Amino acid sequence: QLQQPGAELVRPGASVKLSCKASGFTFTSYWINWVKQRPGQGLEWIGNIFPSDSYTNYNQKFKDKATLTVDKSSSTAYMLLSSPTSEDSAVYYCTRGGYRYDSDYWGQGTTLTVSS
Amino acid sequence: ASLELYSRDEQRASNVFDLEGIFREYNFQAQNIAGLRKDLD
Amino acid sequence: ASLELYSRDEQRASNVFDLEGIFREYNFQAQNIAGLRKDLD
Amino acid sequence: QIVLTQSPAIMSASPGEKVTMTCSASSSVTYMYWYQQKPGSSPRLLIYDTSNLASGVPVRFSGSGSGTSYSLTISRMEAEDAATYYCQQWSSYPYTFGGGTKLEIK
Amino acid sequence: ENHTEGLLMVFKDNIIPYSFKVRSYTKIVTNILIYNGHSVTNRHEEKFSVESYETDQMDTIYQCYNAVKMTKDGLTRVYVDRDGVNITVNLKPTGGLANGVRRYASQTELYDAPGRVEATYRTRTTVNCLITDMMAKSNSPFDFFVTTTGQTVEMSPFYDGKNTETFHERADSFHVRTNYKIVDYDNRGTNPQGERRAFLDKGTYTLSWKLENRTAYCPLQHWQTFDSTIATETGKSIHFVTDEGTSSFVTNTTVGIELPDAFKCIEEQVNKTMHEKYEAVQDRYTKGQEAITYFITSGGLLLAWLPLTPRSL
Amino acid sequence: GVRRYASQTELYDAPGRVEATYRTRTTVNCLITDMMAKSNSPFDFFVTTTGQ
Amino acid sequence: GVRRYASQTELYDAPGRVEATYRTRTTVNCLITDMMAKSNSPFDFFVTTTGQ
Ligand SMILES: *[C@@H]1O[C@H](CO)[C@@H](O)[C@H](O)[C@H]1NC(C)=O
Repeated sequence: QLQQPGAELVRPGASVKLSCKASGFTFTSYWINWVKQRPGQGLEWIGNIFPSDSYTNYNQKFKDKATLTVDKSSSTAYMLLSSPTSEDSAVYYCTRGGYRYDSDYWGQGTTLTVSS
Repeated sequence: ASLELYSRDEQRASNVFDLEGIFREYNFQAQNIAGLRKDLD
Repeated sequence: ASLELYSRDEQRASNVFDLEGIFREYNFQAQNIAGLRKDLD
Repeated sequence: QIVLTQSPAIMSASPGEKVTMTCSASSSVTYMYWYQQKPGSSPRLLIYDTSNLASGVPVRFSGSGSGTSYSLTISRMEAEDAATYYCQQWSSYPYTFGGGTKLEIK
Repeated sequence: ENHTEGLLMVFKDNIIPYSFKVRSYTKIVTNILIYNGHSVTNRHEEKFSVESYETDQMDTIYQCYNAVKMTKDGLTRVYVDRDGVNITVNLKPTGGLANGVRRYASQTELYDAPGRVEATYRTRTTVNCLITDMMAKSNSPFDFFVTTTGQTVEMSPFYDGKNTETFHERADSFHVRTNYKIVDYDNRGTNPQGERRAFLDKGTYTLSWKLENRTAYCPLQHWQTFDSTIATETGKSIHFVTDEGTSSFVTNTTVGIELPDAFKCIEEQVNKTMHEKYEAVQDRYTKGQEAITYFITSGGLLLAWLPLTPRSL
Repeated sequence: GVRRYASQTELYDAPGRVEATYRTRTTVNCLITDMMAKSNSPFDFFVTTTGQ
Repeated sequence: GVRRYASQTELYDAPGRVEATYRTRTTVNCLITDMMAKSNSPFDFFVTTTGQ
């Protein structure tokens, strides 16, 4: 399973955090990838935190806008957004990677609502 | 003109057994082991 | 005519210490010992 | 940093004819993946390593290619095969996606 | 007064041994059970190989299991680091000598608490994972190859299980995998191109290298190329005299035309060089023949000959 | 290489006591090896194949 | 070859207890060795006679 909660309101200038609960598999043998899907546009990649480690490889331009973290004990990953704006209203998915053909389970997707 | 068939490096590199590689690595491993066996502060 | 005094084999065989013989036999003995020490099935 | 170009944009195809969409890369890539995303749902994996089939994908879907030229072809198109298709690379660390292809029935 | 111009290339014997890259995996277990309660420590260690399922983890994700299982006369012994449980540990780079081998190792046990004394002294168990990258070399007949640290394997590097190459090792130790993905430490998260790797179990460690055909080694090496040689016939020999290098090569046979037998490597090399040189000269010369001709000197040298004729403008 | 002639080892090694006086086993083997040796012009020493 | 200066060993090693706590003996020696070392043109390392 890979479930993500949504229905959140974003206040510009206030940081927001997203959670992606992972269960049913060994959390220290894959990676979590976060992707931003702007409505009406193509998908975009953000970064990939490595559990059992801290190899948070970020995009070429999202350094000032993203922050990844993990709770090995709570088997959960988090996405911290710094100084959100009103132009980033989109849906965020958390995906599982791996060098094995078995599976790469895509998350559900959390909708982000930022307004006045 | 001055020419030669096999240079000094070519004759030196024509040996399968690398004495420098064997002994340098062997001494490095023993020195590291002697550190943990003794007081490694 | 083409002539030479000492061939490549003559210079190679002029060494008392045979590195190939020493290391090949040493590794063979250690590998055999590691078989009986462990599960030799 | 490799940018993927998807020349086909609008299909507007009817059942009966084969449809092929090609993905072009600015540089050489080791493999390529194909994702199908219906509206209001998460994308699903169809083809990996440019020649294999995912789990649950029927025999119809297939593709091939080499270097910087790849494409996917299907045989018997139905109404439910009208969605968006993306090509994603993996070798370069920025996981750059593609433009996407819209398929319509008419 | 029989003279002809042309282009000449000279090839000589190759004495540099064939070289390739290998990688080794091993598991080290140490026992400090002799604590001498009776105050000194007498510890003995041991090393073991790695199985297939674990090698797939190390090569791609750099993770190993800190638990070894053995067997002897139906008795199996299982040890864990710090007497823990089956768990996954990471591998990290380890410093070493400059311009040598590169090692990746896992952390040792957290602590070794003292135990009992006298007969049953304090017993400690530790397990480590090791990865080493080095090079290997082999000679012309391909009977064995030697790694950097000085370990010999009695097998030709080109053996693949169905060839005629020498293989004097144990039969149930060599197996070759196809479409194998191996990635470096710095690029964890990118899929490389699949290849064909060969694995071998030596009891104390494991070795792997990329399999290749025998056409990757060739017994001839280029020495010199000359652009304005002159061929002179003396009735029972041919003299190839060039005034750039101030040398003269004399062949025993007159007809020559001995096509290469096993030195088929140089076909691509000579084809490019002769074609390139002729283009810069074809302004005032035309090729007097279509096929390259090969001779063998009194000494061990091989010559490639392509006669040229001037153009009557 | 070298040619070796050896005798068979012990039939079995049965376990004995434990603790201080652990199980004690004794084995003896006979070995014969044939190799070559080399020596130089002044004849001060010679070296066998295995490196002795 | 090399020249060595060494001190005398212990006078005797009397037997002690047995079983778990077997006889324990302690000896210490002092050693001095003189040899030669060699190094190459770039001067990255040097090797003594005995191979260190
Ligand atoms: C080795 O030769 C076989 C056939 O002779 C060929 O199929 C294979 O591709 C060759 N190996 C490589 C690495 O090209």
